[PDB]
Amino acid sequence: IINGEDCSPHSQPWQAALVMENELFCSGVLVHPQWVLSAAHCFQNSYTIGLGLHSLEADQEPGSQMVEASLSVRHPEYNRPLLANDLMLIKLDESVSESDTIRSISIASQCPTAGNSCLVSGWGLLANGRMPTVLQCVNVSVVSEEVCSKLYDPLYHPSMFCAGGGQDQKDSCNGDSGGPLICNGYLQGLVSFGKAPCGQVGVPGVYTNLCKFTEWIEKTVQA
Repeated sequence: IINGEDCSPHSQPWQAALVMENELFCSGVLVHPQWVLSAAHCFQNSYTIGLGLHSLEADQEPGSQMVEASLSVRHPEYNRPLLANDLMLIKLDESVSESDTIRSISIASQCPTAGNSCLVSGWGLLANGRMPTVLQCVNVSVVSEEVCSKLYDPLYHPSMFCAGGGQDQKDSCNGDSGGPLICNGYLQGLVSFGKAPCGQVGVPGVYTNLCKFTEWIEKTVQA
């Protein structure tokens, strides 16, 4: 997260950490007591998932859980075309009992509105290139489809939308992939990709356009 701040602890109780070999490589979002939504490009054969975290040390985060998962359902058109449809569902090995620090979030049914202020959170790199010790939060504004489509031509696909890109250089960065973009209290997007370097004036980041996928998400969790 570029030019954000520490989240208030446990203010984003849907945030999931995806870790392997004791290192975070992606986030995800709890969307059901037994299901984490993440970017398909974060796919692994299995996952160690940290829920209820703030720092990444579960022993220092009372109420947190480290759980295992191995069933992934990538979207059936993930990466067709290149970078599109960047979402997958991870089935936890057991349901979590939700709490004030581990809680699912509802997915937006309405598509994003240009100009609206949203929140993105994650443990990815800071403006100084270092990794934060605790979950970071920053506000970014949704950008219009015409701006997104021209800036990311020819890879722009309706499975994508853009947010950020302001002179304030508030943006997502490496390591934030798969984490949430919250708009009006609903899960609107997942961090997907952006042009390098992070935090460029005039370059928004690309987010998975979850309003397009509610049927596939619901059918997958229900099946």
